[PDB]
Amino acid sequence: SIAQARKLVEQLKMEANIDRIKVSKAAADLMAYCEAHAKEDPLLTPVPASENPFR
Amino acid sequence: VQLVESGGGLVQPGGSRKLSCSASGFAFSSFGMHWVRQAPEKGLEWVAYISSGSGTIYYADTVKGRFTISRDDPKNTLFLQMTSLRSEDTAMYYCVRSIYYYGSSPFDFWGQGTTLTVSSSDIVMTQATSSVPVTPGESVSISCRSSKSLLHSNGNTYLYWFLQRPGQSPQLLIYRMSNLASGVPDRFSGSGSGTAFTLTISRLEAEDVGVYYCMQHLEYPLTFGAGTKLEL
Amino acid sequence: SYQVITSLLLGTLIFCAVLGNACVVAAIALERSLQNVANYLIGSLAVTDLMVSVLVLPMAALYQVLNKWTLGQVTCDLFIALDVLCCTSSIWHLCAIALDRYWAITDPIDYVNKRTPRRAAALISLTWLIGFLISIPPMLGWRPDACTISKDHGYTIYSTFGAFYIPLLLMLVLYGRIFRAARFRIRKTVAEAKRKMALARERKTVKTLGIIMGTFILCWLPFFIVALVLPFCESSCHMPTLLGAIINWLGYSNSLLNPVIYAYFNKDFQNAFKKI
Amino acid sequence: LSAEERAALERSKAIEKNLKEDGISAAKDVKLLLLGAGESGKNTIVKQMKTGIVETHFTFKNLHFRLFDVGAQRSERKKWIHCFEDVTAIIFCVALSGYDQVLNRMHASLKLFDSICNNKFFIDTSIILFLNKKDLFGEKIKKSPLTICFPEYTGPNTYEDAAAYIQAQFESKNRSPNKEIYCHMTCSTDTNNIQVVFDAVTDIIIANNLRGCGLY
Amino acid sequence: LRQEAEQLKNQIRDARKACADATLSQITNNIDPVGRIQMRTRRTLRGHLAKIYAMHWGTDSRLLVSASQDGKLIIWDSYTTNKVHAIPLRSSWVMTCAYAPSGNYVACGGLDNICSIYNLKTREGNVRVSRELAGHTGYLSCCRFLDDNQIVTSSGDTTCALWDIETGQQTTTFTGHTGDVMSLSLAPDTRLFVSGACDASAKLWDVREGMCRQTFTGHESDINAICFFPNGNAFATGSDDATCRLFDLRADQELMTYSHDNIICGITSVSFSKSGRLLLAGYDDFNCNVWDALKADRAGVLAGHDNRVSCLGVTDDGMAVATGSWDSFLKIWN
Ligand SMILES: CC(C)CCC[C@@H](C)[C@H]1CC[C@H]2[C@@H]3CC=C4C[C@@H](O)CC[C@]4(C)[C@H]3CC[C@]12C
Ligand SMILES: CC(C)CCC[C@@H](C)[C@H]1CC[C@H]2[C@@H]3CC=C4C[C@@H](O)CC[C@]4(C)[C@H]3CC[C@]12C
Ligand SMILES: O=C1CC2(CCCC2)CC(=O)N1CCCCN1CCN(c2ncccn2)CC1
Repeated sequence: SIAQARKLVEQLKMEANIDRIKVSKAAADLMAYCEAHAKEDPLLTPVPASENPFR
Repeated sequence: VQLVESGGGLVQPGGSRKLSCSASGFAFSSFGMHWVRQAPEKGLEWVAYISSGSGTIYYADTVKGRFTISRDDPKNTLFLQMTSLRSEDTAMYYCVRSIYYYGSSPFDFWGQGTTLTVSSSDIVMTQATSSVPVTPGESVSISCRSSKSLLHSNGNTYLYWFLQRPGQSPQLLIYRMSNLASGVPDRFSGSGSGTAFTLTISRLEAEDVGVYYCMQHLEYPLTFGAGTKLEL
Repeated sequence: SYQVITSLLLGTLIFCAVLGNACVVAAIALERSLQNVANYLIGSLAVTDLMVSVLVLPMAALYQVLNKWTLGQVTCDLFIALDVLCCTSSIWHLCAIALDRYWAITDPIDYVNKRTPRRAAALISLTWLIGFLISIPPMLGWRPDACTISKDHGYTIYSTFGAFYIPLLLMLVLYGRIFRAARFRIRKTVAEAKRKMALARERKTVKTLGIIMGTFILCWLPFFIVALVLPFCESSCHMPTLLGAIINWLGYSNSLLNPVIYAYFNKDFQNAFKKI
Repeated sequence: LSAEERAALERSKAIEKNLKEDGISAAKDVKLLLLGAGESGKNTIVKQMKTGIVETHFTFKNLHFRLFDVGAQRSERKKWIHCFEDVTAIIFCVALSGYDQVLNRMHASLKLFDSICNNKFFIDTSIILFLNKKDLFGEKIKKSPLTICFPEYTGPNTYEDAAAYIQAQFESKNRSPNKEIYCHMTCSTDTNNIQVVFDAVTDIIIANNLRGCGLY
Repeated sequence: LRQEAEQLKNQIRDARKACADATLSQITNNIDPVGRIQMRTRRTLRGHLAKIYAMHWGTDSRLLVSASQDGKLIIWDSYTTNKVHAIPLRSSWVMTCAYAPSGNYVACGGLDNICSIYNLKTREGNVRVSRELAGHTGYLSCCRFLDDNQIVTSSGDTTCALWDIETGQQTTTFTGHTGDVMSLSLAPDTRLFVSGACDASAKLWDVREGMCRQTFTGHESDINAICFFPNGNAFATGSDDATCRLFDLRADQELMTYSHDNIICGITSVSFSKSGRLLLAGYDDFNCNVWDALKADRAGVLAGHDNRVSCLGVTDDGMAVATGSWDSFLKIWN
């Protein structure tokens, strides 16, 4: 199938045309978000029963 | 969505009549239904309540035992059988649509009403302001008082704001304090805390002229304020 | 001591019965895969046998151990009524389970359509109603150191036929019909491995009906043969104490063994006990 | 509770009552998963009983059947096959006159039947096997032998023996003592396949009830 | 052209390997592991009489919609456990349900190949079907509202679609998956969404352009569940190979693998905590397992369902977790 092959090849071409950061920077960003929002995560730190809407 | 009441007219004192309301255009069986009356010169006075499914019925303490509320869900009709019709029972009786679930807006649609003419612990809702003078484009803050904190431990404040424009039915503005009703422009606003509440009209037009009513819905002795008339 | 060993055996039997039926009830309440009409009947039989094991078996054990009725007489009649009520109710739960199974097996359309937990409640109510209908006349006008059921001939017939012999006839008829229906289903089912499986199903049906009916019979039939013969053979027949007590406790052992037949042999109950 | 909270609770209770009533009504349904491969007699038996999923609702002898047709789901079957884990029976359609056709048709249906039989969600689900177009099969079996499909047949080329061999090959993949395969021969002119389904469903219910009592 | 495709794939994997300097596990060995997430069933939502395939939390973190095979779409007041709405579905074969962020609409769909849009706020007090979105030739496995007028759906026809609810038409079709698509997760900015499919691949789609920006292939079995990380720069998939994976959008590579040897069943649902440090996955083994997203440690277990946990959602305020399962129950956890 010419059409399927050309579509897949072009799709892979635009796949490769993606700027990729280092995985170290991705992990650093993941930490930055996780500890930058840990104090507002009730599942990570359970809220006091007074502020817990499911008591 | 319409609610058409029938019945009414002149009735001898101590007599009996049965008001009905022929609902159409909405899921009548799923709405709780009220009667709210209004003497020809006085404010709104809640009569009775029949919940959706008829499992819960409430009456005004001044009518309990005398009046009887019933609904015909297959017929989409709400009834008010009246017995021993006193002189105090002369009023325009409004059939009020009302549904109750999380986030619902009770008292959102009101019927046109019928006039019944008779010949010869409840929370006090106070709005002393009356005949407030207004001009178009100005900001007015209608005040309201409650004898008991309308705020519940769930966080809701059960105060309602209705606009009784001249010659037509009351229309919901703010259903639970600071909640704007559908179809109401966001120049009306509700605010308050505890027992004191204010209805703010940011830039009032000539249509905003009418009588503005409080209503608590916390305990279920539904009481209205003495209407705060706004006039040009 | 000869009294202490008897007390120990009877107490262990009572504890095992209480534990078995309490565990059946707990399994039904704590697992909703067991909350269906058939298991409602099974757990109501467990409830009835728990009532036996906690309100009759301790008192009957004390009566056996002390060889006398150390209590009063109104309480003697009360506990005889409890005994008759609860044992009749257990036997008629066996009958209700048989009837429910018979309807499930011979009336699948009713099983899908009309069979509801309300029918299980009705069956339980009927078993308890028969229990009262058998246990009230002795307290009414159809009646120390000896607490015995009314040996009146008419009441003897009415309480042995209505509590065992009519139930035995019903269970025999219902489970024979169930046997024929199961056999017909197996022959409808019936390369030769299918024939071997039909044979295995045949023996499984035989073994299951044997366990059910044989446990019921070998537990209660000796008691009811004695309880029907002796009131008419008062002087001509003498009951040895050892044989009489063993015969009396065979039915209580039925109250012990009903959870085994109907619950602990059930695959669903076994899985629900594994989960708990 | 507030007055509004009380009325919301009342509405929730009315909703729960309606849900309970609807579930009671739905528990009386005999749910049947209809399966097959294209040119089989799936549509024929649907017409005889009488978008991505087609539901056929019919009542026969006071028993209401919900027949679920998933033919138009040209997807990964395993991703939605568990949606019918609780059917009373699978109604599987095989074209008898598909041994001499290729698109091999009978091997395709045979592999599909194997996958459905031995699927983990259908280990104890009985199957009402329909062998459709038995007249077309009889017309094609006098001319073409049952050797294109089955080389190891080594049997007579008559209609009865060839159809029985096909049915045996289809039943051979059960590999389960709990579930049964109810096989029937249909010709698209017969009007008793509703009765065949009803009889098989009653046998399934009876066998399950016996299995509960320990008598099966 | 197959040779060119193979060369391009080799180039893509080499570019991913080049950027794979330090693994997420290696970098996160110096952060404090969360001790034990011992959440407890605060509420049990009873009323569904069949298997629950989908739940979705409201943005108010109090209302939630659940979809069950009983033909009912139930909206719950998760605080009071009240039933707000019981929506009866025309097709009972529902496998997805979405709650509009405005709260005015819910969507559902399944084997009918339709995304049905339900108006929760009509003048009449009933919930009715505003729009039936037809055009998928396979079952709908997920749907998510972009807003009141836009919804993105995934289908077993290997495609995702973006719909204009008012016109009912596919604004965009998202082709490129070779297997059936099980799940969608919208990005927080809703400019782009990820979809996992049965080809064991997750594809990143640009909603406006309609093109597959990135493709993520780490799983060896069907991806049943996909979820964006709270910042929208990463997402987590859950597949039938008993493993969850975290993929970075910018790194275009798998970061973390969430698997335990004693877990062999597939994964039905994934969700993140509000901070994103917890990855909550629902399994076939009847229980939800809580994962330290940064460290791939089982921080907790949400045992409490008697059948396969088919769906789960974390509230937007992060307060609670709901778990729906095949045992017909929704459990709110804290
Ligand atoms: C008081 C206690 C001892 C009563 C217990 C009675 C038990 C042990 C006896 C009574 C009836 C007997 C069963 C009668 C019928 C059969 C069917 C046969 O194919 C296998 C043996 C089997 C299953 C017997 C097993 C033992 C059995 C169940
Ligand atoms: C599992 C069951 C069937 C095992 C059998 C239990 C029953 C039948 C047996 C076990 C212990 C036995 C008891 C042991 C002690 C005595 C005291 C003796 O003075 C009279 C008999 C009597 C009262 C026996 C009655 C029968 C008995 C209760
Ligand atoms: O041990 C006791 C003591 C009691 C009083 C306390 C507990 C019992 C009194 C007593 O007699 N016996 C000896 C055994 C009686 C056995 N039970 C079996 C059930 N019965 C029955 N069931 C249906 C129909 C008719 N009778 C009555 C006899």
